[PDB]
Parts: sequence; structure tokens; C-alpha cells
Amino acid sequence: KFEVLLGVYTNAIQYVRFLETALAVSCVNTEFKDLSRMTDGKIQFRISV
Amino acid sequence: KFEVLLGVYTNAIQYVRFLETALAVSCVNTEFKDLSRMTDGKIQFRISV
Repeated sequence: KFEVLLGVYTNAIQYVRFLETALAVSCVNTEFKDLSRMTDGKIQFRISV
Repeated sequence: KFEVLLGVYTNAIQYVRFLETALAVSCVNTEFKDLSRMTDGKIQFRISV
């Protein structure tokens, strides 16, 4: 008289990625990373309408 | 003047199988030849969140 283990299972965690989703349509990913290095967190624009 | 009998008919009991009907779409089957031997079955999920 036995006790069957009918199988054993785990789920695959899906790899979400920020550049795979379409939320990155509304964001441009700059490869500059100097605004983390910059002390003040401001950037000044000379716009001209 | 006689008593004719015009036929002796009967119904043919058509076989019905579980795997021939479409209820078997909802469950996957298995011929386990010694089921009365089994006292407890078990299946174990591991859901890493």
C-alpha cells in the first residue's frame, strides 16, 4: 500500500523588462549618467519661442 | 386464420467511452492499473512570488 506523489511543479517567473514594456515609449533612456554625477539636480535650458 | 408476427426487434446498446465523449477535454486521464493499492495521492506546487 503506497502513497503516490503525482508530480511536483513550480512556476516560471516571467522576466519583465522596462525596455520591453511600452511604458518606455514615453521615456528616452540617455546613456549620459552625469546628472547623477552632477552635484545640483538642475539643468538650465535657453529655450527660445 | 393465423396470428402473424411482423418482426421481433431490439435496440443496439451503443457503447459510450469516456475518451470518446467531449467531457474528456476538461481532464487528462491515466490508466493506473493498481489504484486500490494507493492510499493517498499528492501533487505539490511551489510558487516563488
